[PDB]
Amino acid sequence: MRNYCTKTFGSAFSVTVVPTLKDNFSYLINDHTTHTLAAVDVNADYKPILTYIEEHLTYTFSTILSTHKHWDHSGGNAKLKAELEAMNVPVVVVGGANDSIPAVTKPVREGDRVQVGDLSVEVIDAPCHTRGHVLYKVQHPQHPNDGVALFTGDTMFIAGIGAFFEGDEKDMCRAMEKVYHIHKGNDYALDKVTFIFPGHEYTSGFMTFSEKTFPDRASDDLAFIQAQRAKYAAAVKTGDPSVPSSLAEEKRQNLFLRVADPAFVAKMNQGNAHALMMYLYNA
Ligand SMILES: [Zn+2]
Ligand SMILES: [Zn+2]
Repeated sequence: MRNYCTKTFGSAFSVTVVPTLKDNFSYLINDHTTHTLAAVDVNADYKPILTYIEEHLTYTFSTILSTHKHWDHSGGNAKLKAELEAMNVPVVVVGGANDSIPAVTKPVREGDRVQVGDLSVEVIDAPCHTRGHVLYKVQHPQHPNDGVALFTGDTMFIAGIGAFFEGDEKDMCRAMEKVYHIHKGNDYALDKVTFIFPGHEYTSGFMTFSEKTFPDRASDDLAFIQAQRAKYAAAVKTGDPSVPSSLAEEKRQNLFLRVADPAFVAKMNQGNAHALMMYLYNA
């Protein structure tokens, strides 16, 4: 009952949301300018990626990117790569250097970039959920205003964050600060065209959390959270993914991300940012 959907960035590229396993998302990046394809977070249930390519889409399927080592995000790397070299390739497997990701051929660290066709894929270190978790920031260098796809794995969900399996609240605060300030260089102009593609369909539960926990009942952010919650629920009701949200939206509806805003930390009145993250996590 879970549907695909496609978010498109101008004429430059698109990202297809591919529901996999029970509540996972894998993604297919498609560079329109070179017809180059890349897959993100390929697990044991990878055939739906292939099914999508052979209904909807000569193309070059060059890259697999894994946000983190967990099997529901890396368990299809070796198998899809094999497929893939047999039908074409050279297939590059990108993963965080410190996560020892299955089948990785391009270990990456903060600031690294890899190309997918003409698209740039910039790497952000976000250790917490796993010690080597990364985020992938994807855009077209020649079409920067067409927007950005941000693959956040299990670090950040819509209105949520991942469990701290291999780290702590300080790690998560640091990750939220990195995400919050991605576009500081352009005075956050690109926030509204930066789209968040996370690891799982956990939106419902987190949006209920945001609605209950938002501290300021006089703000229209509450009305916004309520409207967004209903919108995501309706999507999920028809089988549509709740994802993506924009970074502009997350800055309103995601209380964990808002820990990166000193004014919000003050408003919550639960101590400093670390204390606040702990409160929200616990909570
Ligand atoms: Zn995980
Ligand atoms: Zn996961």
